[PDB]
Amino acid sequence: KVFGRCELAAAMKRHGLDNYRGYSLGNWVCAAKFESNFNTQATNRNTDGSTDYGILQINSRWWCNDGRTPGSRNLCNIPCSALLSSDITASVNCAKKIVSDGNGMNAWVAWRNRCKGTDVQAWIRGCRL
Repeated sequence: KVFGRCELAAAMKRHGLDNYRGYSLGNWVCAAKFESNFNTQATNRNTDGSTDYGILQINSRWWCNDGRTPGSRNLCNIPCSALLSSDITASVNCAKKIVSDGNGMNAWVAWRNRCKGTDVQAWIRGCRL
């Protein structure tokens, strides 16, 4: 499924994101743009087996299992694939352990480089939320 910025935004609302662990919605929406492109299908393999699924690039060495990444410890106890379907439940409910485990949204190489410290509100602007 590609979400729309605005439509993304409400979505993730809809779901507990906003504030959650004290990230702003915005944090979440620019995050999830630059990581995924609004597109929940998008998959991403790095060099160590490992791959990266869904709007919010969860990896498969710790968060979800996908049947080819051997290091795997299947910390949100969900298969990869779940990740990519055109409802965020997953992800977001998966996202929720990554973002509370220690590192915040820094655990996301992209927020950090492109969203951390910018005015992430300008994501949500124009949104009915």
